[PDB]
Amino acid sequence: AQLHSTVRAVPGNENSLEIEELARFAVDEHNKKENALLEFVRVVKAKEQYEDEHWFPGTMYYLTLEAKDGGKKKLYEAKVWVKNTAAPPSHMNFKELQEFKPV
Amino acid sequence: EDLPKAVVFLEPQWYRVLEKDSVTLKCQGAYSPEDNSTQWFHNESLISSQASSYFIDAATVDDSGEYRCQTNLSTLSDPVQLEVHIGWLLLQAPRWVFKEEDPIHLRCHSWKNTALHKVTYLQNGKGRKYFHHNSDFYIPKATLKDSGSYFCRGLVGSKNVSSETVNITITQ
Ligand SMILES: *[C@@H]1O[C@H](CO)[C@@H](O)[C@H](O)[C@H]1NC(C)=O
Ligand SMILES: *[C@@H]1O[C@H](CO)[C@@H](O)[C@H](O)[C@H]1NC(C)=O
Ligand SMILES: *[C@@H]1O[C@H](CO)[C@@H](O)[C@H](O)[C@H]1NC(C)=O
Ligand SMILES: [Cl-]
Repeated sequence: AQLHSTVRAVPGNENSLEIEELARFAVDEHNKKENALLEFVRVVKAKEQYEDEHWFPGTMYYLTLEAKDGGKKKLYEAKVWVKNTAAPPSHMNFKELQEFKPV
Repeated sequence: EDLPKAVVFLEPQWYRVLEKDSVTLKCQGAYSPEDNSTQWFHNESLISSQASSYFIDAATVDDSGEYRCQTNLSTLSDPVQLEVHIGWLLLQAPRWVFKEEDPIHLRCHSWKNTALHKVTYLQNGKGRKYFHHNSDFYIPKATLKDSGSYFCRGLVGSKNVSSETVNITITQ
């Protein structure tokens, strides 16, 4: 809940797999919630904001991803919260698409 | 008194690398209009390279040790330690002494051309950060409680592997 005030920009191809999966999740969560048809393409850029506490610190991902909407490639901004208190797959881990907006 | 000492920088920043990794060492020192050469030292010995950055395509154990550099307008740098390890898995860091409030950037690196999944970072034998794939562990603000022995753990291919431990101290 309480995050560090700094927001780190993720250099090119750092955490690419974790980030590319969180992007797909974000799209899938958007399509499920708004019954949309967006098709993921790639992550453009990513930022990370880290939780304050010592153990199992959550991360807040600010993702800029490209998705196809009826063939039209468009940019979107995804905000995803991830707090893993145990090694996945476990139901104690939380993953939530908090915001999904176009650009 | 205060001299303009050159500064060796690693690219990537990891001072612990696995064999076969690429490592670039850059000299942060100003050139003169006539002398744009760089003096590179390895274990107090002057090596042949005189370029801005000393490139290591595939690191070997012989590449470990201390490195220093110097340019025309700077002074012989302090030494930077490079450790080359051989293992399936490795916990990487830019250094092992961090000032309080500085960021601690850790990376779990698997042997050349191996997949790493379900990475866990542990401090003093306790799980601290769990990932599904292989993400770096970034701690933006180091504190006194961040000191300890660290290692990372994951699946290298299909083998569950734990890396060697690394001590990290925080100075107040
Ligand atoms: C440099 O010194 C380190 C530490 O003693 C050693 O491991 C390495 O083999 C040395 N390399 C050369 C080229 O002398
Ligand atoms: C810098 O250049 C001058 C003349 O160009 C030379 O005399 C001097 O030795 C050089 N210093 C270094 C550290 O290369
Ligand atoms: C960490 O430092 C302690 C000294 O407090 C030492 O006994 C131990 O062997 C060190 N461990 C590693 C992995 O360097
Ligand atoms: Cl960094």
